[PDB]
Amino acid sequence: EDPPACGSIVPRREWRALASECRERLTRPVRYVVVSHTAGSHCDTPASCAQQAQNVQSYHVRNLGWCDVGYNFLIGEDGLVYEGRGWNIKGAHAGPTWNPISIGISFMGNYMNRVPPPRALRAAQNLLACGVALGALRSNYEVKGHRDVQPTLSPGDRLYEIIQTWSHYRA
Amino acid sequence: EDPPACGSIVPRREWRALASECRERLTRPVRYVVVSHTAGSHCDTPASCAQQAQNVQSYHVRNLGWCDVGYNFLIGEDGLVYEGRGWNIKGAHAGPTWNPISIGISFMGNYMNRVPPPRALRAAQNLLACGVALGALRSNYEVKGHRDVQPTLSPGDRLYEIIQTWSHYRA
Amino acid sequence: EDPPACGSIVPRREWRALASECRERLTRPVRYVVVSHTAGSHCDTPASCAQQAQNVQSYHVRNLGWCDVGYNFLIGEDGLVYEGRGWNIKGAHAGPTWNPISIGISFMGNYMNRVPPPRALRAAQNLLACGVALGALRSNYEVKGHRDVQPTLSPGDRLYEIIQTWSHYRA
Amino acid sequence: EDPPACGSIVPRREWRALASECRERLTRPVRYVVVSHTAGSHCDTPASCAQQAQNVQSYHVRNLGWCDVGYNFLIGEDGLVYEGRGWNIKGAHAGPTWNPISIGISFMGNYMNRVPPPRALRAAQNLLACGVALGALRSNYEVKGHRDVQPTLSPGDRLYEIIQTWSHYRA
Repeated sequence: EDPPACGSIVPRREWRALASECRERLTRPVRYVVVSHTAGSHCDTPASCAQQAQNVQSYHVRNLGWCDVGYNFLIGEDGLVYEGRGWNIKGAHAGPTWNPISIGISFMGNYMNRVPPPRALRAAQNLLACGVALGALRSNYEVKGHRDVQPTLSPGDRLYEIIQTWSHYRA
Repeated sequence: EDPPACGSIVPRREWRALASECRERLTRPVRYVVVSHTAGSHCDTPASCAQQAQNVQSYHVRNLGWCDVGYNFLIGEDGLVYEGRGWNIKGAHAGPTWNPISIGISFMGNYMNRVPPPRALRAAQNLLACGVALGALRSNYEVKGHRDVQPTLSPGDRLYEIIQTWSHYRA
Repeated sequence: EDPPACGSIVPRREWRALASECRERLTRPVRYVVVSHTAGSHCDTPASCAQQAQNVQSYHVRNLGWCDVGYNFLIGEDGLVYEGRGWNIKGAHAGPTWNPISIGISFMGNYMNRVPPPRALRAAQNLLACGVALGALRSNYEVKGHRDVQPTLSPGDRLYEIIQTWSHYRA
Repeated sequence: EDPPACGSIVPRREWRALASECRERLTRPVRYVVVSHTAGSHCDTPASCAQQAQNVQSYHVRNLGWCDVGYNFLIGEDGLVYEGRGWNIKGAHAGPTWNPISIGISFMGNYMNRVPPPRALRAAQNLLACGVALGALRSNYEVKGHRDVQPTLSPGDRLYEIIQTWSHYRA
């Protein structure tokens, strides 16, 4: 019955993604969101960012044999959100104790000592709002950094430092 | 926060806009939404699209002497929505009959023999969703094409073809 | 015509409030209002109510060592509103999830078996109308009982039946 | 190692706890213990209580949408201790400051003008004895009353006077 006003995702078909092989479903609503970086190249145009989208989905599939790209959603510095596993499918991104209960969104780039552009941040913040809108995320959603759920520098020092200032970031 | 789930709009601050000096308030709800095309050059990256937004505004302000870019919102092929006069300051896009009752959104470029990428069309359709969500737009909002309201060759044939598709398009 | 034309709040120095020490800021407009009750003694005179206000303030500041009384506004059965930490400061009234996105207004007294006098109710409704008139509260703001966001019998079975009857009540 | 036999707690599972979604952790050895009361109806048979324990959790997770019942343990007039969020997971019972450094045991009942039966008191002090032996509580933990750290009536008046008596109670 209910769409409260969503957000605009670049379909898999658009960034030319290999078909997903995953069947494991995330149980809806989800309470946690885990933010990370791909520690890969950055892209600032819709065109390069679709390339970036497929290179990451390919390390993940052709080299680690996962069923699809690890994250549920990706984020480009071009201000757009590329669709990964989406809101419904479980997705390898932060350890087995955390993959079944959270959504993983990953900024595409390495923000160890670089900050994402205001558009990247608006992209993500608005995505979560759409999530709450469809009811795929619960309004009590808690945003957690990846370093907060496992021994990794992700999502990078300078973007980590930033997500902490968000309304939903929890201890 | 543009209250609700306000679908990622690039702010005036960000595209380096000149201060609006517009004073007329839009009467709320804006039942009609008129689509047009600047009939100017187009842009596919956000960088090129900032500077394209600037161009449409200086022309409107320095040359025509208007209080600000005539459009409430400008859409780029970079798939982003650029803020102009916004949801409240009234626009200069369809003449006096329509200007005080409709919100006007323009696609950057001339769509006479060119189609806008689905990201542009997505960014537009999703911009109206944040419109309703805000109470800026009646949920039962009616989309008109420029031609429909004025003696004009815009949105451009191609873009006009498409908006007939839209569920909210009107006779 | 249209100015503030807000109701009439008894300011801090009028009831000898110790110096606020709070520095955290609510960002307006505010979307939510959480109705609480003090669960203490009630009062029906400007004199006794200004006394009550102070007790409640001290318990919260020396006993618990907080930076000021916890609520943003206190309603008295005398028919007046006692300025709590006001429209602009983040105040401790309903957990770390709501405190930053809501206004806490406590109805001095205990309302499990007791109804507040019309005065009280109007003092509270008035205060809210006023809050919108000032752009402190979002116009479509929502009212949620204290027990609707935290484990507590607050506001009192009887007051709770009352606020549920409001147009902004929405849980 | 030396058995530490204090365990005589009813598992989350003998009273049918819904699965918890909480994942934040207390650091052992925990220094503080906060005694609260549920302010709800009490129970005195292990059957009527397991119900009550489910009733409380239902409120916390289904209305307030919390990841699980907020207290770490619950005592009943039945003389039994109910596993809540247990010894290692951070509860939600006394606010942002206390939650991280304390355990919240809470008596199931309204002890405003009632005393809890001796068996409940025994079960509680025994429960604490447990914590120290397991190494979960510091050998010299400090008991604090719910109202001593937050604006409320808990642990109930007569029960508040009773704990003020204990040897680990502190200012």
